[PDB]
Amino acid sequence: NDIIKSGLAEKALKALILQCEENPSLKNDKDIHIIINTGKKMGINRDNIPRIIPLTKYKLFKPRDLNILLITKDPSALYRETLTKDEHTSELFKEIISVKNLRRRFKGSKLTQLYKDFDLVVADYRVHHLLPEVLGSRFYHGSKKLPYMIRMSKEVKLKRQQMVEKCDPIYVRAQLRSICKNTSYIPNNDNCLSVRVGYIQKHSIPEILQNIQDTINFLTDKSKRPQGGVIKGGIISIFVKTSNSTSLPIYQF
Amino acid sequence: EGTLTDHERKYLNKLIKRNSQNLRSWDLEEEVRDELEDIQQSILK
Amino acid sequence: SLAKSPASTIQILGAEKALFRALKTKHDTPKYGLLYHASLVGQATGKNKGK
Amino acid sequence: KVVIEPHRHAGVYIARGKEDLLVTKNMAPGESVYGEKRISVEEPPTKVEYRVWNPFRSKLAAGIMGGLDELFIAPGKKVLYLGAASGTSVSHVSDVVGPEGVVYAVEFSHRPGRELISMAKKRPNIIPIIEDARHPQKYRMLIGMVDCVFADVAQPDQARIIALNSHMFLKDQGGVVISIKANCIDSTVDAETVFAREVQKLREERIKPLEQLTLEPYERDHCIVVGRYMRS
Amino acid sequence: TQDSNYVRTLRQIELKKLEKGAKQLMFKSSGNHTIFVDSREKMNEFTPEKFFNTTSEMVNRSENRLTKDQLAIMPKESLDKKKLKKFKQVKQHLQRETQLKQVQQRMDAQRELLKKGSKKKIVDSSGKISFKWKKQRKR
RNA sequence: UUGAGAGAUACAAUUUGGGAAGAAAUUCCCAGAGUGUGUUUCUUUUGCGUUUAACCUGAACAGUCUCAUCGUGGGCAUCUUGCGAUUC
RNA sequence: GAGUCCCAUAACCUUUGUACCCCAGAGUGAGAAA
RNA sequence: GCGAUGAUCACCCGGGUGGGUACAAAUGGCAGUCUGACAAGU
Repeated sequence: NDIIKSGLAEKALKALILQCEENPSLKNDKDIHIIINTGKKMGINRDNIPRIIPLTKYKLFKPRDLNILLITKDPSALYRETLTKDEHTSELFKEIISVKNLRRRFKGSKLTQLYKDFDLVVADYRVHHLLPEVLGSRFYHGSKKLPYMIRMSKEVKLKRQQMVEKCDPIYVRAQLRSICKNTSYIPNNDNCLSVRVGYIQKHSIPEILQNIQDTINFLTDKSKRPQGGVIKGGIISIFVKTSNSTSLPIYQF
Repeated sequence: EGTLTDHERKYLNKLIKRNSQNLRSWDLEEEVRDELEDIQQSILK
Repeated sequence: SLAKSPASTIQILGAEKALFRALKTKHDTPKYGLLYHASLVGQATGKNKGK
Repeated sequence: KVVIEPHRHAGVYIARGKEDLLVTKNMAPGESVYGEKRISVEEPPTKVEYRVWNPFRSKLAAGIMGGLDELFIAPGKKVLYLGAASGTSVSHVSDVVGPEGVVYAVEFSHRPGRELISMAKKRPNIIPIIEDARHPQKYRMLIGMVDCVFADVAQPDQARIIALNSHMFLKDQGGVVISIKANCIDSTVDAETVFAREVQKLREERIKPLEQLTLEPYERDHCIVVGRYMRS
Repeated sequence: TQDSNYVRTLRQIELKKLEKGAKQLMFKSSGNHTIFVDSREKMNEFTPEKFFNTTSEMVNRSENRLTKDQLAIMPKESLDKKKLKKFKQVKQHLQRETQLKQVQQRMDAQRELLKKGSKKKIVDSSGKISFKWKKQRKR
């Protein structure tokens, strides 16, 4: 909790929020990111699979706030019908589409239109590895709209047996609520890391500071492996920045 | 003859710790006995 | 000890080297063992010796 | 090297070290009577050969692992072993008594008896008696008074066999050790009920029971009853 | 037939290895040990340490309970871990034996189908398949 | 939500014996029981209803012919991706 | 149906016991003693 | 009171470890003893 106590963190956030108001070029910048300089190489190849960091104290977003796109295994008749009928998930998804239909309908410039319309993309884990070919480069560089893996039902796969295909609406809604409130990170085989911690004009400075400490604790705690505890050997320095603002230091070793 | 003095009942009883100390090395520790007990049941059954 | 052995063992009693090699390498096994030198086996000829 | 250490009961050792086993000194060194592993250790240094005692093969050894308080079998004591099927356990009993003591091995079935005789030649202190234990009067000549009576006979009327032998060849305040198989006596009822009856029958025969021990996991449905023969 | 021969030979070796190893190992006894006392008072005042005349921690050792009068260079942890290894090793022999046993049984069942006779395939609700042979005497 | 009995385990109060270290009280280590509560296993008593239940067996797979085994070709990787075993 | 014909009447490894050995090896080749 | 008929040239603490040659023994190890109902004649 030393980071929150340190005044350096508060002043930088005050400077960052203020100068976004002042500078026109940063007018479209809305999210707050922290840049973490790990001492040693993580050694994890970037799998493009988001890793959720639980933020206990505060919730970044709710499902009702964001455009959510669900990509399902073909055929989507069962999942679309079950989700659209159940009251809990009736109004949860902006659009439900299958992989084959997504590939056929959207190509080229249409992929850019899909990128803008949707704030969050979620996909069945079975079809996640196919998406990089389909969605294109734009979704898969930068990590702003990187798809999230979700599981339709609590059924499990057993070798030499066929999984029963079912859709559990309450489980899907529960996963999506967790995805929105909890921030996410992607491992890479280099020191630098970027994690979203706050949203300008929604989160106060004390809340963003708490989110940062939650991120640091989860990422450093070896007990939380394999999802957490990826930052071995401590953190050399931590910065704060928006998408187009530079790194303002908040901690240095 | 059961004529032990207060000191006699101390030196002899020190030996009890001394030799029993030697045996606990052979006796092996509690944690491993937890695994050994599980392995023993599987083999015996 | 010999009395408690089945008849199959007595047939191949003296050819353990060839038997266990063949068993482990999935090849054909011996068929005479030490009994090959019995007079009756000598009288037989061809495949009849194994029988 | 393996650190053989003394045991509570004289004539018994444990080859403590890495592989710790119950162990007895070999009377006739250089050979094993049923292929048991043999350990030799130099002691000031002269090597003394030792034999492994397998509890799963001998019920008496299962008693040692169970922690029997008192064993009347000890060096320099005469022992009467009833139900000596072979030299599997009698040889170890011969080891414990040592050259000074003697073991009276009693067997009925002829086929294991011939195995017993071939072993007795190696061990001078073992006197093999091939006769029915139900009629002790037949072999009274070959047996002197005995400090302890050990019985592994698996017969329904075993308590009578112990009484006749104990009344005859057991010294006053002598030893009585019995291994009981409840399945032979009564399979319908649980083992504890059967053992209670056997203790009662011994008491009627002027044998005071001292302790009782179940032999699990070495054997299922078995226990060893240790008593003292109080003629008075 | 040769496959059945090969696996059985492997299974026989594992069984013998298991028998030799288990003899080397020593198993701690787990059995009730009752003591008989003639007087009710002797029971109530009974104490294991007094009866065995030994220290309380010394009492709980069934294999070697040494009375006080009798009481009167390798690291232990390395010895302890290596002891666990031997106990695991005999268990691994047992697991290999059962696996070879199951493998042999399935091969033997297949061989019975190759032999002459009239057989009907019966399938249970669980999906297990078995063959029931007609009641015909062999000529 | 019947009665009684035996065992195991979790907790709370309390107690037995052995050892050390202390002038004694007292401190620690070891082994252990019974009491109250809760959970759980088994044994049987009683009240009520009910009279059959399960399995095996007779010439009981196979014209839309059935089955075994060795091969060939293709589908399932958006996964039964297939064990000297039976993926379609 | 099926390798006696690669000595299971055996080879190799380990333990123990007995008896000897710790200089060069196609050994070197004029010193040694005072 | 010399010589070509031949001069010269492992370890550790009196004790224990290390290495080598030969022979004998081991109920010490490798190491586990093939298949199982048809075949031949008119």
